[PDB]
Amino acid sequence: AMTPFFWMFEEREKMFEFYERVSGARMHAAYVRPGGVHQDLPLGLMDDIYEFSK
Amino acid sequence: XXXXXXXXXXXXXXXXXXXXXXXXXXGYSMFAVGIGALLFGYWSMMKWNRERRRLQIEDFEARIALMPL
Repeated sequence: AMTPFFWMFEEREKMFEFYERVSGARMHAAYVRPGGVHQDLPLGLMDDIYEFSK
Repeated sequence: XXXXXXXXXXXXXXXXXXXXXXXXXXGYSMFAVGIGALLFGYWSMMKWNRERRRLQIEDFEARIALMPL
């Protein structure tokens, strides 16, 4: 099947915009740490999560 | 003043909603159009073959008419 791969990877590439705005690299992040969470969510992201989920 | 990430839900995006539903076709109604197209198909086709018979006999008549050939 060719279509369901490319149908979701458009949406999946939008998902790494959340990762880039919350941490340095695209995929792997040193974000979750023994001290909880390394860095707080920026002001732009919290409005984007609701916009994505809709 | 402290500024942090604010919470917003608004519509909650609707948690698990069905989108798949029956459309256009019902069941018995599709057979009325399906077999209905077949019955219309044969009746239209066989009338042309009867019109072909008008040409057919007339074509073979040319051979009988031509004896100097």
